[PDB]
Amino acid sequence: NIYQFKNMIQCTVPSRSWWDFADYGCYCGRGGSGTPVDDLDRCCQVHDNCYNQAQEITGCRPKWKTYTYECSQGTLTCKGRNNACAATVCDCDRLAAICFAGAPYNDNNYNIDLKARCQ
Ligand SMILES: [Ca+2]
Repeated sequence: NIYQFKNMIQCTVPSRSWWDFADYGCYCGRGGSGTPVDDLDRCCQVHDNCYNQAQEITGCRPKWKTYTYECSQGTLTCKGRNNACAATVCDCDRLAAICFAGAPYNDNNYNIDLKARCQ
């Protein structure tokens, strides 16, 4: 679920408030269209697409599904007790968190005008 995703981000990117990823480019947070603005935005586009795939699983709701994961000593892991839905969502989140940690963050791409620039 989103709370756990937030914690993953805190796990992998301690040097930034998670809010910094909540409104970035065309895909980071609200927004699911247009040409990705940069590498970080591409991370979010992949995450968006990943959730769309997971929602094809019967009764699978990515924003709300609680999964089993662990964040310790610099390592993010999705546990083996997850059902198909939980495993899929946990992996979408994990890969995105890892993606965020390696992508440059450009302040000029925060809170851009989605209606005008993401067509
Ligand atoms: Ca999005």
